[PDB]
This record gives sequence, structure tokens and C-alpha cells, in this order.
Amino acid sequence: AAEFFEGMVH
Amino acid sequence: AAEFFEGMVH
Amino acid sequence: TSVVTAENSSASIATAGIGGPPQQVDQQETWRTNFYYNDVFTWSVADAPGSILYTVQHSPQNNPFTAVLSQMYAGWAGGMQFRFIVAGSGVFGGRLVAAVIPPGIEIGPGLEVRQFPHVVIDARSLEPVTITMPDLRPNMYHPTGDPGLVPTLVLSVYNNLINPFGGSTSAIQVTVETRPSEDFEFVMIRAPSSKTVDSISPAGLLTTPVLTGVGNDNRWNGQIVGLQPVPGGFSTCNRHWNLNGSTYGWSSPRFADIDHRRGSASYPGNNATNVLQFWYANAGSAIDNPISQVAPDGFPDMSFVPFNGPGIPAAGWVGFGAIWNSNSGAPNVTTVQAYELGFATGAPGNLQPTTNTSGSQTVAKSIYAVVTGTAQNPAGLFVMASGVISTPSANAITYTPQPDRIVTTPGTPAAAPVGKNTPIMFASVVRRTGDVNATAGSANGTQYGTGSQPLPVTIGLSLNNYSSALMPGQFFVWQLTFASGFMEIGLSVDGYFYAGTGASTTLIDLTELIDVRPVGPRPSKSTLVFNLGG
Amino acid sequence: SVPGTTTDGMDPGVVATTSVVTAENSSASVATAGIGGPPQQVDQQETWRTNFYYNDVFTWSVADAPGSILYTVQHSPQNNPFTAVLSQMYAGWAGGMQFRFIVAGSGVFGGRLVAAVIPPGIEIGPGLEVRQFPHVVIDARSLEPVTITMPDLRPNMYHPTGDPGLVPTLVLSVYNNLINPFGGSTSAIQVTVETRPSEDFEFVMIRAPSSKTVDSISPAGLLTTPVLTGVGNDNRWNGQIVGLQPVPGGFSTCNRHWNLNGSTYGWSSPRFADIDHRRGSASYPGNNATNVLQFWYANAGSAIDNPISQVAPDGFPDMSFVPFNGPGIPAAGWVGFGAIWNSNSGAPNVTTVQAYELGFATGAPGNLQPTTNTSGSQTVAKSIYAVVTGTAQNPAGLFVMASGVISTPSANAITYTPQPDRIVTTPGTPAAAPVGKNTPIMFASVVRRTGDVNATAGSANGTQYGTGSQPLPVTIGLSLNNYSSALMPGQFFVWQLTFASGFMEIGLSVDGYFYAGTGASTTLIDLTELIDVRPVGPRPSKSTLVFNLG
Amino acid sequence: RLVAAVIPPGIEIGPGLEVRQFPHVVIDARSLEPVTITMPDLRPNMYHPTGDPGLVPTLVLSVYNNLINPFGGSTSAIQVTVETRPSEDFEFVMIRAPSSKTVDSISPAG
Amino acid sequence: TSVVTAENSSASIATAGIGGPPQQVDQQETWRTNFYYNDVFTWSVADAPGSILYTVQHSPQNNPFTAVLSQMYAGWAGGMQFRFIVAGSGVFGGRLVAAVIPPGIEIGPGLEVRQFPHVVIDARSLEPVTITMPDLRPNMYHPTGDPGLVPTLVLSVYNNLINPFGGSTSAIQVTVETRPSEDFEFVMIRAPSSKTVDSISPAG
Amino acid sequence: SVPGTTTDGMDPGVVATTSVVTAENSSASIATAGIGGPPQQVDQQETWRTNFYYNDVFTWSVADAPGSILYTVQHSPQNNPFTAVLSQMYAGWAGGMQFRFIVAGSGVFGGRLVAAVIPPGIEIGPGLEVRQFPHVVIDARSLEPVTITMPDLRPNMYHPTGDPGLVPTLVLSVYNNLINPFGGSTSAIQVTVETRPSEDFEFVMIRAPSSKTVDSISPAG
Amino acid sequence: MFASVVRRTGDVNATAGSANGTQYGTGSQPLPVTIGLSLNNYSSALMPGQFFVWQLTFASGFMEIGLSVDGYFYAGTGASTTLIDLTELIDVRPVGPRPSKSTLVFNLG
Repeated sequence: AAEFFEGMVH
Repeated sequence: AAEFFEGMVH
Repeated sequence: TSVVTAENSSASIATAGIGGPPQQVDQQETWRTNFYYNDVFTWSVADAPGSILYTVQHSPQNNPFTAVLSQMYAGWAGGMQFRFIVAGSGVFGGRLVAAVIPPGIEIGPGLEVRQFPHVVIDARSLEPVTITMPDLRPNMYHPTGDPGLVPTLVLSVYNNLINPFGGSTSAIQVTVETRPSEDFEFVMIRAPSSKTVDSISPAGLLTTPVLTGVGNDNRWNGQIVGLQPVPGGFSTCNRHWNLNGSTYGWSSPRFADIDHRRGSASYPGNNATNVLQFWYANAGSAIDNPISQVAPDGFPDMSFVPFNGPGIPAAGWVGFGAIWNSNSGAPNVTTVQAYELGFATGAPGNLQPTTNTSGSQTVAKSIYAVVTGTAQNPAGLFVMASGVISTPSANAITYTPQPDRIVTTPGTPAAAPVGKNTPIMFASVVRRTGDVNATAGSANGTQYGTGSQPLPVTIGLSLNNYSSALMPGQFFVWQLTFASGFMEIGLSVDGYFYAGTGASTTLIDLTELIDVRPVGPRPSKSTLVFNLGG
Repeated sequence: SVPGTTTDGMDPGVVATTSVVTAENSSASVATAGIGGPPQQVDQQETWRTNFYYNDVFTWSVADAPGSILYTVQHSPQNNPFTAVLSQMYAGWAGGMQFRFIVAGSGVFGGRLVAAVIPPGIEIGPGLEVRQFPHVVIDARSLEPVTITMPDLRPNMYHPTGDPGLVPTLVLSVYNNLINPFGGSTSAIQVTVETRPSEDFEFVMIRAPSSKTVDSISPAGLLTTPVLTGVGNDNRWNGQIVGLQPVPGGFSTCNRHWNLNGSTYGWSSPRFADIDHRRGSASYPGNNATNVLQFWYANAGSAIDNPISQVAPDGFPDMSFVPFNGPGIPAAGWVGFGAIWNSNSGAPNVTTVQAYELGFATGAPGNLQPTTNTSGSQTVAKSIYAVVTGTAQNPAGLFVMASGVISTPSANAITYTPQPDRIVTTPGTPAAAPVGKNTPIMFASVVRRTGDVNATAGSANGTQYGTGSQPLPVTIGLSLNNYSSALMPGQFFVWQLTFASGFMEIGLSVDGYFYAGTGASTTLIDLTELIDVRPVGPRPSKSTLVFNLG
Repeated sequence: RLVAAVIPPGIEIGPGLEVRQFPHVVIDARSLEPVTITMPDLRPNMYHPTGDPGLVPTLVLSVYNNLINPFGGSTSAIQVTVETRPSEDFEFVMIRAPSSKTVDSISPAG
Repeated sequence: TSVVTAENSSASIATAGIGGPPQQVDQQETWRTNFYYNDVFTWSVADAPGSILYTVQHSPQNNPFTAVLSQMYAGWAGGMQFRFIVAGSGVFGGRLVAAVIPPGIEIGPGLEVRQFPHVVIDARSLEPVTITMPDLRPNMYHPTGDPGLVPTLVLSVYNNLINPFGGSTSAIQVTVETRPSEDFEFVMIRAPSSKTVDSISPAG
Repeated sequence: SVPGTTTDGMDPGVVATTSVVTAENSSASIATAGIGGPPQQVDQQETWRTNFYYNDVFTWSVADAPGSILYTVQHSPQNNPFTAVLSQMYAGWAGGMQFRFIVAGSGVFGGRLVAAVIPPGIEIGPGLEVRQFPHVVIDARSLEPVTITMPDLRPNMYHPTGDPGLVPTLVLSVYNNLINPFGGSTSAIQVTVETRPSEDFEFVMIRAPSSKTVDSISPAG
Repeated sequence: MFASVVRRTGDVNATAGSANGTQYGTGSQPLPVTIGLSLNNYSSALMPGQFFVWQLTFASGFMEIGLSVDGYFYAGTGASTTLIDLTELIDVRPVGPRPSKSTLVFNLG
């Protein structure tokens, strides 16, 4: 779940 | 043989 | 060379990860960096401001290379870029608008495209104009098979087209080209032999040899050599299939035989020597035909010609056949002759031609003398389905049948001229009895036999269903290329063929025809081109 | 780890390299193929090029002698489904491919197979010995898959899609015989082939989708599902095909036949229009011209108006004339409705419209004999019924409809018409020969008869079957397109018909004849429950086509 | 041998579906331990409502090669048993009253 | 003045070394830097869309100076640049497409030039339009006498020509000009009196 | 860890030795073939030397008594497809050969075979007792191939190409009867033989190919 | 021996497969074999008591033939008198010298 928002932020 | 690939790489 | 990305591209990449990693995403690929041809449409001088000229939905079929690559992937996401090229001239004037419409809004006459974010296209611009359509979707990806909601690109008229020079030219062609965006991708590879449900199209039924090679009509098995237009309209329903899986009449498309079993027989004259045999039966007694009970298979659909004595009647349907008795019957030896078939009424008294199928009666009167004449109540005919046309002298009478002579059933639709478009009728070279050697050379003009549609087409269309392949109100259009000219042909949803010749009655010869090419579904208000070599 | 009995989609198994996978081959393949531009579809993370996908299947029998080929492919992008999808939108390729084999056997069997890669210039034929090439031997008891890599060895810089040039070939044959120690009914196993592109495979030029090419497309599109269970006729009569019947020994029918190359076996352009002639004598026997039998004959060579060959008029039946005399009608043969017409801008005669029997006679107008050869013969026609007026002029002609029937006196059983001992032969033809267990096949249909008008497929005596060589949609699809490179001589293009309770495979050779694995039986196979047709590919003629009928 | 693959939504399941040209796993008839594969959630929604889930994938098992009995006779059949277990990311989300849309309005199993 | 090189130029130079060192390769030469006249063709009001108006194969005879220099060399390799000049008028309308076709594809009525990589040419454009044809060959070089397989440049009609004024004028002339690319070269000098087999022409 | 069900084209399997394979044989053979000059065609990385290639196949049934002869081969460079081509340009040869056997059976059969090398001067035929030579016994249930080597036991210093002289012979016989415990119609298996030159095979003296041709040596063509 | 279709004086039209029967005449050796045997010498190729063996393959089965020092041809068939068809022959491969008291394999299937 954290990787999804991390990728969209990055 | 080596000079041919060396020239194409360079 | 710069590549354009969409405004929603970062959210589009992340939410499509439910389909896995992206596939076919390489920005240096040659199928992705160049623009390629998609479609073409027409801008006319008679278009009011605010009218819609072009409408396309977001799909991977608006590109020749994403349509090939979609045969092996169950899913897509991303945007797509469009480009517009006006043919134009420096003496014209008028503008156009193009905008992307979000899902949930109607596309129709009340749409105000000029208050969306738009681009303006000039009627005399040389450089093309570009617009990008993003993927505005309520889903995570678009599965191939059931995509969902998509945006729509709409082209409308800003200011109407003006030609201050005067007549002749009144229409402009606009070409659309397409390359994908940077954020387009595929997901989830699949078998290419799987669901083969691709927009069924009536484009593969009319190819090249169909018209400059093999190919016949529904009345004769003769080579189609020329098309002839007829102004006013006509009606034919013998072997005529429309775009649904249905037809109105008998005679399935094969020229095999004409066979009936029950029907009365008689002959005039008190002597059984050198008479004309007369066989007649009413309509409604074709039990052996599984399609229609009106007539046996292969019966002609023209009317009778009232003649008497030893004179050969003009036109009509004559065929080589015989009579045969019932009760496991063998045909009689001494009666084989050419017989003239058709529809009449009031037999064996006053024989009159009739227009309608209902209330009529099939007849068969021999044109040449036969030594024996029977009078048995059970009788039938065994006639070859291919025949000729009788003539008194050789000459050149007219094309047969006339549009008024064709017998039609109740409930048949009629062909009508829409605008300058006029229904056409395919012709062929046939033999006659006034001159057996009907060489297409000297010694007067040759006889032309005219049917409705190419038998080949009927064969390839009777299997499939074309209900959603052509929207009603349009034609499926082909473009015929000659050596020193070109032409345009239509096909309605009702099974007829049209051309924009206007009110002319001149034959067009398919001798210097080279090839055909499909165009697509086009509206009937647009006039088909007639730029021939003359 | 997985315990050998389950395999992943990205798992090759064991790796078998014979002698042709070298580093200098790959280094010369990558560097030289840059003449087409930068490479396309090159990304070693995509799903289409990391997994193995289904290509083929074949069977291995106990009765297969050592040295017999079970599987062969040329080097092509058609051996993988996704490269076959992508090759319609590119115009050039280079690189190699990988082939994964899974044997579906048990640990009780015995026997070995052998695989090799052949250089481009060697002819693949009967004298090829693949065990004297560098090879690899695979046991029949193997559990894990075995992967063989075929490289790209080429004399040109790249392979154009319309003209690849010289390619290598992968051959898999029998090393030692298959052995089942229990015997009995189980005597065959199956091997499945998967494919995956190699790491050095690429495309170059983008081109347009569905562009035309200088080579030829595969002959799969002409034979679809409505051709058998619907529309589609014969070559001699316009009637729908109903069944399928083999012949023992073979035949030769050369009237409307087209080869794989674009060429015709003489006259009769393929359309059932008419029969017309302008020169030919007419006569009648007896001293009286009343209730007689007309007699027309002309030599072979008088057909000036035929644009193909001068030997016969257009649309003539290729039947030998059965001689008859008297009121007794002939058996079988070809009879059509017709009339007579005179020359020098002449109208047809009214008083003589009757059905005539058509054929070729020898020694007319004396003793008439049947003939098998068309060269040095004379076409003939004589009436079967009595007409009231005869003509005796030297210039005369015919006017006969192209659709015809059969004339029979008794019409209870008769015999399928025509027989192979009755079909005539033009000079310069190749004849059918049954290779393997495969036999020549002739399509059956229903044609009316003169003895009974109502020739319905049902009760009231058994029906009669007319036999024609190839379907008329098929002949149309070969009269224009040339297939010199679509199928190599020595093999055939095989389809796969699927019935409601079984399946059979039918072939099509370069000679235009159809083959089925019937063996020594003459039973009519009715095509009524047939549903769909799926093409297979090019299969060698020594292999046996399946005949699973319930 | 047998063959198993996961079919994405939007594809018709029936005869003529070619399983061996998907990413697949091959399982031998002589396997003694069980084999487990996982079907993930390939969906175009953000969750599946209970009344109306939407599009779902399908698991299909087919025949790779023919079953062979080298002895031959009357014994030609075997049996395969399927069992099920939730994966590590299966969950429910929004609680509701059981006196809402009942179990007789969702599926006609009862 | 900028000179354009081909996309495949580095592989084209190296594989032509089987013919020896490159000859006549000097980028400041006046026969190489300027465009010169090649040919002319006609665009008519009676041409249907999709019709082919111009077709040329890759050859050292589509330039007046590489044709003179090919009398003393047995071999060539490299690309070539084309330019199109429409005579035109401001009262006309219609577009054209030009694309390079790879070897192995037919040139005929079924060719869809508008789905290749192309350029668009207007009927009233004043500045010329330029397209480059690379040397896409299955050989190492092209020997003079028997070259092999070459690409082909095809000009077609996008939208048909329109004259709204009326009669008289119904045809436009288009002029083609050519200069070679940066990667073009010759190899293997030969006697100029040798094989004199040059396209025999009924012009003299 | 590759299994035994897949065999590679360079793989010999289990090497089965016999007392006729000695080191002094090899040293004497090389040192006495040195009178033809340096050895020719002895590059060890060539493809024609490293791989096995097909020679023959024979059948073993249950009705064959012990002592029955199933396969014989005489020592020659005509047993390999590539040393027969290379003999057209040389006038002498010396050295040995390796023979690889693959038995196509299952784990339910029984029975054994026997192989031995016969020195020159001994008549090969029925009544030749193989089990009283130095021999190797091979089971019918073997999965990997078995390779034995036939050395060069000659009374000359090299073999001239037209006239080689006396050569040894490899004979394979039946040790025990083949057994099928089920019984029925399935009573036969097949064995395949392949060949490869050994490490000391060489040619010596080059000559013109337009000398004594290939039609004067053997009547094979 | 080697069989051949030879015409007869009672019916000169008769060929192979005719309805009146097929006439055969036999010879000991094929003509290219005896032409090649008179140009070369093969003393150092076969000991007395050996055969030179060829393998002949067919569409279904395969058989072996052998050549003695005396110039005769042999096949291991026992006491059968049936003609071998030799129509569907595919390939011929040499084998080499073998002992004369060894059965040549003969199975057509």
C-alpha cells in the first residue's frame, strides 16, 4: 500500500 | 575482427 | 523529436498497475514516433454553423499499429494524439472547432463545442493542427472486450464554407492522422486465437476481381461488364438479401435447377401436331421449397409477354427444359423445347401481365413447336436455371428487365434517389435466340441482362449478420479506380447499390477498371464523386 | 523449490546446445542488423517475450521406424503467436528463437528422439541424414522440459518479411523405437512444443499495417466454415456439397483444375454460363427427317473462340461418350438442355429444342468408341429424345446450358458419377498417387436425374451422388493468387475439421488434390454435424492424418 | 500431462479457448505432492460490491497430452480433487446490518 | 549550412569496408552541398485520392553529378535527399504524401502511403518540402552492374486537386531536386571505358 | 543436476574398460606411427571429433539363446561419416575408436548382454565364446549410455589406405535371456550404436585426391 | 536375382500391371555393378566368408542385402519364393563387411 502512494508521489 | 567492432562502437 | 505526454499521465500509470507491469513501452520504437493515416471526411458548402462533421471515440482501433498489437493483449490505458490536414485552396474561407468531450455529456445538435477548450482549423491552412485526447476514465484500465466509459473527440463548424468564385467545386476533403501518446501502454498478454469479436465490417465482400474478373448477377450466370444507372427507382426481391440475415422471397442463390411436381397441363388446337404446350399452376403450392411457398426455386421474377402465333415474343425468360409426369415420374421423350416462363393471370383465357405476387399465377408457354401435347392434370417442369432471352430479330432492343416489369411481393422496400445519388443496376453480356454468336464486337450492339447485386456478395453476406456493421442512414462506400478517372459506389442497409451520376442514362464500362478500395460508412447527404474520363 | 512435477511459465528446464550457439554468431547478428535502423520491440521485461506460449503438438507411435521425421519448422516469426501478431506491422527481422518440449509419458516406456539444426543451403528431403549432424538425444522418460535454441545463420544482413532468403531448419526425428512392455491398446504418446524469442531478436522497419508483400500469404483463409456446411458448389455442376468419399488407386481430373501455381489444365474457365460453338457438321440417320436423333461432331482443334486452349469449347464436360443406339436411354453420362443454331448471322432453330448427351467419340459417324485421351479426338453430341426436324448443313453450332443432369434407365442404385476410369486426360498432367495411407478424395453432392425429377435426400429410393474435384470458391481463390512460395513441394497444407463427436484432418497438396487418412474404405462420410474449421499448417506427406469418427 | 492458466476478464470461456498460448503451468499425472496456484484479483473497480461484483478472472484447467495406460484394458480414468483457501490479502471493508439485502437476493443457491 | 546524415549511417560506413576505403568523401565539395535538378511530373484535377504520381528507386542516377562520377567506380553505398517544389497558385487546394517504402513490399494501387512515416505537401506552398531516403539494403554494398534490393520513394495523392474558378487551367507541375547525404560514398575505382551498359535512352 | 533421461551429444555416459586398453599400447602406437611424419587432423576442438554420430540399430528378443551374436563391427575409418571423407587425401591412418550404446528398455524387464574385443587372427562367427574373453556385462535396465573403446592392435606400423591389414573386431552377445514378467506380444527391445574417434586417431601422409580414387578402395558407391 | 518387366511375343502391348499377367525376366547382377566391377580390383576389401552389406529402407519396413566375393547377391528370407515389390524404396546406405553366417534382417513392417 505504501509503495503505491510512494510511486505516485515520486 | 576486433577493429571492426571497435570502429562501430567508437 | 519531441513526444507529448498527457496532463493526467502520472495517475494513469499508477492505477493501471492492477493489470501488472506495462507492456510495449519503449519510446524509441518506430511504430510509436510517427503519424499514420486514420480516416477522411467531407466539409461541404451546405453545412450550417454548429453542425457535427466528425466524431470518434477513444479506442485502440484509431491507429493501424495499435489495432494489430491489440490482438494479443487483454487491456489498454493511455492517451492518443490526433492531426488534421485540409486539402483546401487559397480562395476558400471558413473555420472549424475541435474539442474533447468528457464522459456523461451527449453528442448531438445541442452541443456547444465552441465553449469547451478547443482549437481552430482554417480552410486554407497548410501546416496541420494537432490536439491531444487524454484517457479520462472511471475505471483503473480498459479491458479489451468491455472497456467502459471513454471521452469523445468532436469536430464542428465554426464559420461556414464560402466559395466566391461560383460553381463546380463545393466540397473539401480533410484527412485525419494519429500517433499514440507517451503514456499509452498494454497489459496482460493473451492468446491471439482467442475472442475474435472485432467490429464485423462489410468491406471484404467487394474486392478487386469481383468486377474485373469472376462474378455474376442474380438473373443470369454471366460476367458483369458494365454498370447502368436508372433514375426514379426500382424494386427486386428474387435473390436480393439485405444487411440482416433475412430476405423476402424464394430462390436461394444457386443456379442449379427449377423443379415443380404438381400443376395442370394443356395445349391449344384440336390436333396433336406442332402446337405450343401450356403448363400453369397457381401461387402458393410450392411445398418442396423450404423457404417460400409462392414459387419453386429458380423461377424468374419478370412478367409474361402476351403473344400468339408463330412469332417469337420480345424479351422475357426462355429456358431449355421439358415436362414430366408424377407418380415416380420419368419425363416424356417427345417434348423437349424452349419454354417461356413468367407470371400472368386469367389463364388459359386472356393472359395479362401482373405487377404483384399475390393474386397471380405462374405460367409456361413454349415458343417453338413441339410434336406432342399432353393434357394430364398432374405435371411439372424440369428447366435449367441458366437461360437466354428470346428475340424476333438480332438487332439491339433494350436492357432487360425494365424497372416496371419486375414482379415484387407485398412488404418489399423500394429503392429511392436521395439527393443526387441514383440507384444503379449491374449488367452483363448474355446470349439470345435471334443471334447465337453474341460476340462483343461488330454486327450491332450486344444484349445486356440486368440484375440487382453481384451473386458473390449475396453468397458472402447470407452467412453473417451485419446489423451493427452499418448504422442506419449511411452507405458502405467503395472507390473504383479506372485508368483515366475514378468513381464512387454505395451500398445501403437495404441491399441496394447507388452512384452519384444524377439524371443520366449512359452505361459505364468496366474495361479499364484496375482496382477497388474500401472507404467506410459515409452519410447519404454527401454526393458520391463522378470524376470520370469524359 | 518446485519438485519437478510442476513447471513455471518462465522455466526452460534443461538446456541443450548442439554446436551452433556461439558468441561470435550473436555478436555478428546484433552488429550487422543495425542497417535497418534502431531496433524495435526490444525490452527484456515485457510479458510477451519472457514466457513460453503454445505453438504445436504431435504424436509418437510405436510403429515409427528410426529416421522418420515427426516435427519440422523453418526459421520464421510465425512460430510464436505474438511475433506473428507483431510481424504484420513490421517489415524486417533478425535473431533466434527457443523451443521447449514436454513429453507426456510415463517411466515404463522406452525409446529416444533426436534433434538437429540444419544449415541454410542444405535441401530438406529424403536423403537427409540428421544423425550425421551435431545433435542431441532425448529420452522418453523425461519429466522436466528440454529447451533447444535455434540461432540465425544467414548470408544477408537482415530478413525482409516479403523476402527472408536462406534460413536454417529444425528437424526432430526418431532415434530408437517406442516400446510399451505391457503391449495392448496404448501405443502412442504426445509431445507439446512451446516457443519464446531469444535475447537477440528484433524488428526494424515500421511500415503500414496489413501492407501487401512480394511473397504470398498462407492458404488458410479460403477454406472457412460456410464452405462445407452451406454455400459452395462442385467443379462440374452447381450443387451444394453434402459428403466426402475416398477413391482407391487415384484419378486425374483436368478440366477446371488450378494448381498451387497459377495455371489451368486446358480449357473451361471456371464459370457455369453456357456452351457455344460456331463450326461443326450436323446429320441424322435414316432416310426420313421425322422423329430422329441429331448427330453433331467436330474435331479437337476447331475451338478458335476459346481464349485459353484451342482443343475444346468453354464449359464443355470432360466425360467420355458412352455409345448407345435405339430408344433405350444411356446410363449416367452428362445430359443438358440445349438446341441448335445455324451460322452466318443465324437465329436458333425453333423446331429442335431437346436434351442432348455430351461426350467425346472416336471414329464418328461410324462405330463410336469411348476415349480416355483428349489429344487426337473429336467432341460429339447426340440427342436422347426424338425431334421433328433435322439439319444437314456443314456450318452449325450448339447452344447448351452449363448446368446438367445424369441420364439413367433404372435409377435404383447405379454408381457415383463420374468414375476414375471415365474422366478424360489432357496432355501434360500429373496424376494422383496415394502416398502413405492417405488416399485421393473427391467431394460429393446431389444432382437431379432424368429418370426421377424429385431427387430429394430422404426416402423414395436411395439418392445418387455426383462427384466433383474441388470447390468453386476454392478454384476462384487459386485462379488469381500465386502460391509458389506459400507451400514447399513434398508436403501439404492441413486443416482440422471438427464434428460433433469426432475430428478428421484433410490436406491440400501442390497439385490441388485433397488427401484424407481413410485407408482402404469406400464409405460416404456425410457432412451434416460439422461445426467449425481450424487450420493447422504445413505437414509432411508421410505423416498420417487422423480419422477419429464416432 | 495437464495445463493450467488464469484468464483475464473480458474473454469468453468455452470450447476453442487455447490455454497453451497463455502463461501456463504443466502438471504431470505421476505427481505425489499437491500443487497450488494462486488466482489474483484483476478487476477494473476499486472493490467488489456484494450484490454486484463486476468483472472477475477465471481459472481453467485443460489437457496437455493424452492420458496413457501402458497395460491397456478397462482401467482408464483417474480423479483430481480441488480445495480452496483465502490468500494473504483477502479482506472485507464496510459493515452493514444483516437485515439489509438478504442471502436470498444475492444468489439463487438456497 | 547544415548537412543531414542518415539514421543508419554508422552501420552503413562500417559494412562497406569490404570494398576498401571510402572515395570522394569530402564534406566541403561544391558538387555535394547544393541541390540540383532531377525530374518533373504532373498533378491533375482528374486524379483520384490514393493514386501514385511519382515513383523512383534508390540509385546513383538520380543526380547529375553522382551519375558522372559513377563511370569510374564499381560500387556505392549511402543515402540521398529529395526536395519538392510546386509551381502552384493561391486559388488551388489539395495535399500529397511522400514516404519511403522498404524492400519486399509491392508498389501498386493497394499501397497505403498515408500509414507509413510521411510528409505532407500543399498545393500552394512556396517553400520546398524535404525528405531523406536511407540505404536499407540486404547487402554490404551495391556493386555497379548488379546492385540488389533498394528502397523506393512513392508520391501519392492525399486530397484531390480543386479549382473553384472554373475552366482552362487543370494541371500543376512539380519539380524534384536532389543532393546526396553525408554518408554517401564510392569504392573500387575502375576503367571508364569498361562496361558501358547505361540505361539506353531514345533521346539522342 | 541433470537427470539421466536427457543425454547430450558429447556425453559418453559410463566408461566401461577392458584389459586390452593399456597405456603401453597407446605409447607404442603413437611412437611407431611417427614414421609417417607428424600427425594430421588432430585439433581437439573440432566439431567432427567431439560429437557422436549414428552407426546402426539392432533388435534383442526373448527367443535368443545365451551365446547368440547380436552385433559385430570391424575396425575401420569407414565406421564414422567424417573420417571416411578425410581418408581421400591421406595415405595412412592409426588409432582407436569409441562406441556408444543406448538400450531402449524399461525398469520391468530382465536380462543382460556381454561385450568384448577380439584380437586379429581369430575367426568371428557362431561358436565364438565371448564370456571366456575379458568382457563387460550390461543390464537391460540401464538408463545412461555405456561406451567402450576399441584400440588399435595391429602388426604393422600404420595402416595403408588401400591395404590396412589385420584389425580387431568388436562383438556383442547375449549373457542371459530377455525376460518379460507380464508375458504376451511385447517381446523385443532396440539398441542404438554411435561412434566417435578416440584421442589418438590420426592420419599421416598427404597425397593428391586424383590418385587411387574412392571407387578403387571400397565398392560402397 | 534382379527381376525386370520383359515383353513377350504373344502380346507386345503388355506392360506391368496388365490384366493378362506380368512377364518377368531375371539377371544375376545390375549392369552398373558389373561395369564397375570390371574397372577396379577389390581383393583387399572382403575376406572369403564375408558379405558387404547394404541397408535398403522403404515406406514401411527395411531389409538388408549382401554381396559375396564371388559376385552373387543374398538376402535372408529362408524358403519363401515371394517377389519383393521394390517400388516404395526410399534410401540405400552402406554398412560394410560382416560375417557370412549371420542373418540379414528382413522385416517389412
